[PDB]
Amino acid sequence: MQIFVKTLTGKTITLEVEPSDTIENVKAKIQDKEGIPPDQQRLIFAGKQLEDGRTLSDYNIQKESTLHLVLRLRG
Amino acid sequence: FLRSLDWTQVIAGQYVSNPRFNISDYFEIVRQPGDGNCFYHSIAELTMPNKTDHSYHYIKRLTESAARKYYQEEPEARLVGLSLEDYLKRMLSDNEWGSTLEASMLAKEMGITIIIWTVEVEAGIKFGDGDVFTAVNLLHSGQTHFDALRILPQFE
Repeated sequence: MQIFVKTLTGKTITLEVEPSDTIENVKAKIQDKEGIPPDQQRLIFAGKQLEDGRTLSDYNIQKESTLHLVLRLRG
Repeated sequence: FLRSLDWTQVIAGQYVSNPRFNISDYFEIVRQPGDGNCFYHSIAELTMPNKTDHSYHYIKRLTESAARKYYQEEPEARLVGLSLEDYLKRMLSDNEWGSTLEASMLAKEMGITIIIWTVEVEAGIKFGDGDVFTAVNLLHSGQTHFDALRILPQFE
């Protein structure tokens, strides 16, 4: 199924996922597609940061839902 | 132009914006030491009078105090995963990197807004509900470094 991700840089991308995909599987797909390393990613939906072990279905994230990506920034 | 910023609330207390501008057109950049404390140096530069290369110790103290009240509830702490005690030991460590985690906690502890401009600007991340004119503005570059920003007088 298709979902959307709005990156930190403001870019809206499409991603092909399954309901049973874990958040980590989804981070990895963002890496494959945009080069953003999974350990910097904070995925947000419905004002909630999503947790690595859980799945899209747990958060009732249905097809065509839009996640927001914010990055952990350090230096 | 600075009034035109479009901030999207993503999660409690945190906003993102994607304006397009030259940092130098609107800000003076106050470079901070290339040690591991640049984040705290930057905060100190913008918050503390008669600031020195040692002033950052105080920001780190406020960060400790902030974590004790906010760390367990901080969404970004989940990427740390550490308990409150192990995180503190590491945070307080010599030359340790600050980050958006500390920024979020400090914003609440100091009662300020902190804006982090990650670079030409790629995006801004705002911690706090204030606007850029009242905010503590930081410049994040190289994915490894923070400097302080001050709005140029003509735009103040």
